[PDB]
Amino acid sequence: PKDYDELLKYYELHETIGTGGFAKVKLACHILTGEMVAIKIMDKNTLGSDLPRIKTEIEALKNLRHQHICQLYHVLETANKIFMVLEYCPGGELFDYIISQDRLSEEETRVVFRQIVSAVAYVHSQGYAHRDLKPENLLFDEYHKLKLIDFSLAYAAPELIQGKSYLGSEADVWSMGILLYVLMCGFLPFDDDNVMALYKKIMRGKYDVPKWLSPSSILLLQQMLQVDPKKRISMKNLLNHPWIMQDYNYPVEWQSKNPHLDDDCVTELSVHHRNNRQTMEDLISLWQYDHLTATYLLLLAKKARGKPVRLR
Ligand SMILES: CCNC(=O)C#Cc1ccc2c(c1)NC(=O)/C2=C(\Nc1ccc(CN(C)C)cc1)c1ccccc1
Repeated sequence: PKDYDELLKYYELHETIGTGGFAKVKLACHILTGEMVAIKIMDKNTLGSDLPRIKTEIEALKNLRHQHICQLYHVLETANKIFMVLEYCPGGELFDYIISQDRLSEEETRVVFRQIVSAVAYVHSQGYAHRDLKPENLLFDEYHKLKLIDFSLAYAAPELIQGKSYLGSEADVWSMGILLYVLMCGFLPFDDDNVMALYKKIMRGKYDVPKWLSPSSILLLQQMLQVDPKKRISMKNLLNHPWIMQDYNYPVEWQSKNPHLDDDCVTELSVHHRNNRQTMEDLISLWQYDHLTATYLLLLAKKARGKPVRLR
């Protein structure tokens, strides 16, 4: 209805995949590269008074450039809509994975968990928090690598639950502790059939420790699942934790391996736009999160996954 016209120059829309909170999520294809993307759609009239909060939050997400975070490619604002185009993760949720395998071994949990820690550390290093860590918000890519999305009650920290002020970073550590327990046990540490009983169990902080957990596992859970947020392990101490280090002998590399422009991607854009190299480089370097940014980031992802850097 005219809000979709600009978008439909660049993307072919596939199926809705998520009628989430404030935003519809559609699957789509970027025409020029033929790459699948996820498109978050919001209506500006129903955001109303929140429209500035969101526009500002969108600017924070532009800086989230990290191998274990789903990347933002394109922001398009029309008269009535905001469209956000995001990195597609075909592998589905970690939630699905844990159900299929029942529970992960300590060794496999460790591989999974270092990736989460990696991304969460990066987020906190930029002065942000995720605030909603759970297996539904962690996706696998085609190489079985984890990507964080969506910047529930079972994973929420005691202070958050009481409606007190809370530090995002501290709440993220509690939530990762619940994630850790779920990965290794195959079930929640705190569960109940009504909200009040659940809230109470979370506040009391007592949970069962299954007899298959290693002493090292038990200890790391005890450092993360501390009802008093002050008593919780710091990010610093988590990246170099003994359990984290087991079978690896180096700490979690959390800093972004993502950049300087990639010469193959620039070449292919210069060819397509019939430009000099230096002209394309200047234009890409504006980083407007327009169609050019989108195409560039999608070629950079074809490269990163070994594919050829080509436009149609
Ligand atoms: C900038 C920081 N990042 C963000 O804020 C973000 C994000 C975000 C959110 C969601 C997705 C994403 C990125 N990429 C994706 O591929 C997403 C979805 N993929 C997805 C859906 C269905 C199947 C199942 N198929 C078989 C239909 C697979 C895959 C997805 C959509 C809705 C719910 C769960 C996942």
